[PDB]
Amino acid sequence: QVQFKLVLVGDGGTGKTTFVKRHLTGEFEKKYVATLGVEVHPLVFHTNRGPIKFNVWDTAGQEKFGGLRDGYYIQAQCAIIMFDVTSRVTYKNVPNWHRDLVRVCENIPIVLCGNKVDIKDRKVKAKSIVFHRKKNLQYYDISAKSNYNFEKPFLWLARKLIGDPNLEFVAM
Amino acid sequence: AKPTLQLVYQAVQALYHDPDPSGKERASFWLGELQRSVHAWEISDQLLQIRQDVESCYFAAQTMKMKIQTSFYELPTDSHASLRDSLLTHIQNLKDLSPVIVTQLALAIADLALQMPSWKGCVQTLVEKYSNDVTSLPFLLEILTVLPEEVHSRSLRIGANRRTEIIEDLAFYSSTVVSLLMTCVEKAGTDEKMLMKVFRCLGSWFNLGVLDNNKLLALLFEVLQQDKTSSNLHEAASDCVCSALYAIENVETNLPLAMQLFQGVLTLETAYHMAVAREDLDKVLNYCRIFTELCETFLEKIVCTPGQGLGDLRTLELLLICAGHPQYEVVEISFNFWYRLGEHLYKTNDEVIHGIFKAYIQRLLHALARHCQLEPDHEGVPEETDDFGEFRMRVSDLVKDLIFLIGSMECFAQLYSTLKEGNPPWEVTEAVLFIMAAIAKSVDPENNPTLVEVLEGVVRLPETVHTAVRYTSIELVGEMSEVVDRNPQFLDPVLGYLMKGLCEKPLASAAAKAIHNICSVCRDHMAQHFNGLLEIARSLDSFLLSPEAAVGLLKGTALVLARLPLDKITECLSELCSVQVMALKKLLSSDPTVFLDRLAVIFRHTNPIVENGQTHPCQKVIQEIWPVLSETLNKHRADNRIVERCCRCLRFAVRCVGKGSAALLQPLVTQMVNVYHVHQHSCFLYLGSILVDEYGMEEGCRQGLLDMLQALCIPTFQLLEQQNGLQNHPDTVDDLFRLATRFIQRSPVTLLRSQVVIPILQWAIASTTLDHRDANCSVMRFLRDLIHTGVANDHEEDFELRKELIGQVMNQLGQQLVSQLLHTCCFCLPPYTLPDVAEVLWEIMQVDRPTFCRWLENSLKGLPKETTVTHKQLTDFHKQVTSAEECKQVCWALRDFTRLFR
Ligand SMILES: Nc1nc2c(ncn2[C@@H]2O[C@H](COP(=O)(O)OP(=O)(O)OP(=O)(O)O)[C@@H](O)[C@H]2O)c(=O)[nH]1
Ligand SMILES: [Mg+2]
Repeated sequence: QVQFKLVLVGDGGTGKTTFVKRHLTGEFEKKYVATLGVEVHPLVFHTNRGPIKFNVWDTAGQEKFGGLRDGYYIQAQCAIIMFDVTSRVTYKNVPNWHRDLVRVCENIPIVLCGNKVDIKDRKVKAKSIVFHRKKNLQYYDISAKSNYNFEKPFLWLARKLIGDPNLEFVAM
Repeated sequence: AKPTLQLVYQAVQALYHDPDPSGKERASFWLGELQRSVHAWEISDQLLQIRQDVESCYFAAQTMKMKIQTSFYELPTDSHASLRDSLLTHIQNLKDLSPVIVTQLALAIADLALQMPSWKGCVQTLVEKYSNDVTSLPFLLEILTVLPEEVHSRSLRIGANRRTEIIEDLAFYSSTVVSLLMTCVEKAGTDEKMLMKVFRCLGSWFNLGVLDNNKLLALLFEVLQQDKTSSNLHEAASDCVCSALYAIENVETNLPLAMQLFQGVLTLETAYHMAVAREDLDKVLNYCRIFTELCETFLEKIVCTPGQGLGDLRTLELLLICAGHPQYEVVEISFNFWYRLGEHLYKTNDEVIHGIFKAYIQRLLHALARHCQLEPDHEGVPEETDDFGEFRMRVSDLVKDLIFLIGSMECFAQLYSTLKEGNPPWEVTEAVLFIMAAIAKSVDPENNPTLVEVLEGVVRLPETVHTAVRYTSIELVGEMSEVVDRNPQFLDPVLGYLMKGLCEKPLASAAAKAIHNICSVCRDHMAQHFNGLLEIARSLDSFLLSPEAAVGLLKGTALVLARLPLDKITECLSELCSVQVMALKKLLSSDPTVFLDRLAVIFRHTNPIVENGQTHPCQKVIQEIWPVLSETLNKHRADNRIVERCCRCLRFAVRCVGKGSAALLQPLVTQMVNVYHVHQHSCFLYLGSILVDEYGMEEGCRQGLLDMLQALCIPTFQLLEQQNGLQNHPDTVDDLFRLATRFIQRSPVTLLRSQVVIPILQWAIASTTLDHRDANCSVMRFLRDLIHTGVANDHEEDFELRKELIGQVMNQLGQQLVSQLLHTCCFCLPPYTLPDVAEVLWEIMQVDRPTFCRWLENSLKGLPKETTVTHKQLTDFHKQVTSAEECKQVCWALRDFTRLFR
């Protein structure tokens, strides 16, 4: 089966595990249980050409439970950087994660995901992000709570990775 | 203990190649605690000495780097010398294996260099040792590239002042690095992978630049000037230039440099035109990024001194030349600059400056207007969710902002003028309509003679016209609801145009938004067309909409409904909810969420102005609705989400009717308690808090509500009593204390005199430690209000009772509360709570200050100081807090005291 290694990265409590565990058919996890090291989750996406499989390495965001930080990043073919739009601290640390990824993965395609865009008083606005100026980089507003643009990062990455810009998602 | 090497190899292999996620996780944990120990120095060294593959070496190098930064204090001083030599050896042998290993080793060397004072010495020695040898230059440049980056690193473990005095050194070594790089182009230099490294290094060193111009910039721009240049090197150079420009913007910085970068970028116009001519998109993008950086770097000097030095408007000219490129991703960049410019210009109130920039803005909008055009090849409506759609939305936002710097009316007019005299194809028409839709609501009303000419023009355009045009036109019509409102005669023709479009699938979503808006604006004029709105409600499922759109239609319908004569509101609302009711009854026998929400919105936005009777007009519907919701709630009792939506519906219904649901009350409460005992859906606790918000004041309800609370608290406590019962189920905490707060708000005595106040208070104290923000906010708010009710509303009858009741509930658990709060502030939670905790502590003081003093003393007595807080910081804290005459003081004290424990 056609599959890719995706390293999911971002500050603690930004909603990585919730995101992945939302994609794995389930409720909206209200609890915040910090990830220890990494949790690998297979995500299958049906396309007009067949099923793709993203092996999502959901890594920890907190320094205290990071584990093998860069140790997970090798062999990775793509990545998702996530942060909280209601916490500029998590947005400020994006280029650090970015540099962390780049130092191991030269120039893989990467999507920046501005999570929690359902919460009022958005401190980090979409019209401020200049992260995705480059070709291999993308940005998306997402909501693990309302499933807003939740499939889009994977579609963009899938398009970039397979090489078909007209790739589509189907069901199921 | 130390493991065997091949076991480590098993673990690495397993980590990187075991298809089973569990196995990967096991390996990750094992290798996790293989690091973190004392032995992985030796292990990683051994793994580096052996070379079976890239992965073991990578893990080893990464471990080394990780270990010298996660555990440097276990290192005996005199031995350090041997490590530097090791890393220098490894990186000397694993040179041409894989750059990731070299990178990890480079990181290791740098991180080691920064936090050991072998004064200085590392940079100059590394250079003087590895400079002449060319085959070593690649990893030498790597190190030098990563040294400034690791200064502001997260993993590093060093004092705050140390960074500032470390940064002072790199600024010293700057020149030497520049010389090295200038020497690195002499040898080699005819190799792109070398120049790219040179540019990366140069780029990552600009933040420390103090002077020097010289040949490196000239080369940097020459590379960008030449057409022969490859994409990679082009990107490298571009990034370098951008990094320089960005490095400048913060500091003033040094105009002799800025001038050189300015003219430097200015020389690139010809190369840009070349890049465009050959249709080399990469280079065009890079160039646009450079120009955008240039403009955004010198923004203030552009706006404050238009056409002077760094205020040369050739920059905007370059950006507008970029704006002229057919590709959208190109001009997608620089939107931020235009945003910033628009912002600054909004701040400014100057006629000449606006006059100066207005032209550039107009040109921009012209370009962006051209950009929103689809292909003539395009067929079907334009999808909002596609990338080009996103771009179009971004353009819409930007132009929606900027139009104040021109005439909204003027722009709208001259936009409409385009259609009149072309006459354009459908793509242009659609684009113009799209931009007009994004400006319509900003236009001056008294310009209505044009508007009505547009509206009337886009209401009677034929069906045969391209579907995209009709779609966008529908959106436009939707955006002119005010114009429709101020000219009533247009209402019936417009609706007829929207309803038609509602029956066509690919337009249905649009028409749904237009009708919603109108219904919300022409709220009073829609009284005649209500019967039509009901038929739209009966037929909502025939129009294949998104849930949101249908919900929108019903919302509008409700808003219109809320303004009908009082004697008809009941009838209409009844026949309105009847739809959802029948739909729900039908589903047995499958998700009922949609109709639940559809009911919810109706009840949410149906707020008729009524001088209270009794009776409320909407009270004759909850009767007809209750059995269905009850049944629905009983069926899908296990599905938290569906139960949540049902409780939401009930919530809005209650808040809609008000106190007129005393009959609905007891069955609902009974079912709540009955179901909650089986499935602890937190939404039940929230719902419960709303009833309290409506009936807490009513005598005769208080007892039943208390009984409800006591009934709900048992399984709640049982739920939270489990292992990690607070870490999990934080919404339970939140909603529990929401309910408790509402009790404290509407009915303090009833709770204060019950037997659940103490365990709830205990659970609050316990819940203080939870790292979850909504929950914590709820808990702290509850504590605040709970303590506050003992010193609130003295004028009120139950004050004395409440006062001593709180006194009793303070006699116990008070000390505990204070101590727990202090511990939580110091050790558990981040600073965002210190205000909330301060508000609690402040309330405790106003209840009984002299006892609070001793409580705080005792709390401070039992506080661990080590891992050291001194006297006169405990004393000053205690004094600051206890002598405070405002919560802000307590907060500041808490901050000052909290900072000590980091
Ligand atoms: N409102 C809202 N809250 C969210 C959203 N996504 C996550 N959250 C909340 O934020 C918390 C994030 O938890 P996690 O997803 O486990 O955090 P993480 O990203 O995995 O970070 P780690 O500690 O490194 O594992 C959850 O407890 C949610 O309650 C969202 O999209 N909207
Ligand atoms: Mg996680």
